[PDB]
Amino acid sequence: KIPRGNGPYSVGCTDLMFDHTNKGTFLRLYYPSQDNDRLDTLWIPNKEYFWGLSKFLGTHWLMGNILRLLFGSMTTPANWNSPLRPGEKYPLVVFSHGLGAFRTLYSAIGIDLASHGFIVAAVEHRDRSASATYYFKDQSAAEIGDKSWLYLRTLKQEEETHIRNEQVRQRAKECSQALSLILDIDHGKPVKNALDLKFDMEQLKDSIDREKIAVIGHSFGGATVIQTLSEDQRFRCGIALDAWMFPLGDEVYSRIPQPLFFINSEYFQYPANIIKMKKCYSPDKERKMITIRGSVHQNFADFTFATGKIIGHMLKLKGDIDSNVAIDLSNKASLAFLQKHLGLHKDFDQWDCLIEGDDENLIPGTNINTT
Ligand SMILES: Cc1ccccc1-c1cc(Nc2nc(CCCO)cs2)ccc1C
Ligand SMILES: [Cl-]
Repeated sequence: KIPRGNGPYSVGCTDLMFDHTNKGTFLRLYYPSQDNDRLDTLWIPNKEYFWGLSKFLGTHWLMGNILRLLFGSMTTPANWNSPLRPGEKYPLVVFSHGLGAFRTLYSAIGIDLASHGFIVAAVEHRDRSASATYYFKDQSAAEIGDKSWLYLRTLKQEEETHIRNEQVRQRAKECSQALSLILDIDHGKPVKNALDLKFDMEQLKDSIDREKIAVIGHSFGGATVIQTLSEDQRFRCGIALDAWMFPLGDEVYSRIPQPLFFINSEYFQYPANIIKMKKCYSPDKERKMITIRGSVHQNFADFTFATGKIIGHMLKLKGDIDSNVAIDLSNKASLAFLQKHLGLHKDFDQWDCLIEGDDENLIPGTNINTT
């Protein structure tokens, strides 16, 4: 089980694709919902995601079919296509997934944010960093639902620097484009979803607190946080969850005016990576860093909830820390940081001490020694 959110709001979920092409926006939306009696949301909704995941794990695409047999009916606790909870403007989070991931794999995070009164737009990237993604070749294809699938690209060592950077720059553009789509839907623009889903986008009219915008992301998505902030001042702060800093160009480091929070795992980080995070620091800028004790890179994504403790530890899906314990720390510290830098009038300042790494299961800053 992926945990239910800790906040007071029921959670709805839907998907949005606009336009239908490979240059359009594809996102999974988590939102405060009016109703709580809908079907739960299918976690990995298409066989081709399992094929993609199998390719990313270095197994045969038929191991994909075994993963599909085991996980293909798994849900996540969000009311599928539930009506939006009316009568309130909600702050917006744009969320960026890691390498080998896709839009649906960070629901523990998206559901928790939505339960505290956020709308969350978890983008699916078309940069070939997703395990799989899909789109439609043209209008005819979209209509009949003839999907074109795009699978993860494996790089030669010589391609690494250049292609990771083209990818992080495409990802930032995709974050900005997803922001503009939501803001236009808030500002009442008719949008025909390329997906035929029983969720009317007209509900999102006048629903966004249009200045309370953040960008959050894990791993490759954590670098996407930083690139997005440097290029799009509409994002007011960012939270990088175990950021993988390698994709970033030398230029970006001095170019991030917004508050930025690094939440790291204990076991993923390494000097080269930490050195890059410290390059984002400047005396005029707001920066925070915490490390979750006993945690691994996978503690921020949903696979940490998908198996039991023994298999979980073996597959490096789980750390020494309890997965619910770890995500609560990262989600609660994130809420307090967002309240502070978005100027929210909620009770998220009850977790201010977590921003400073003041908890038995937090390390202030980093455990990693650099020079
Ligand atoms: C547990 C599970 C359920 C359904 C499909 C696959 C798995 C699985 C997943 C991993 N790990 C992965 N990590 C990523 C990147 C995430 C973002 O960093 C993609 S697959 C390892 C082993 C298994 C069986
Ligand atoms: Cl790790």
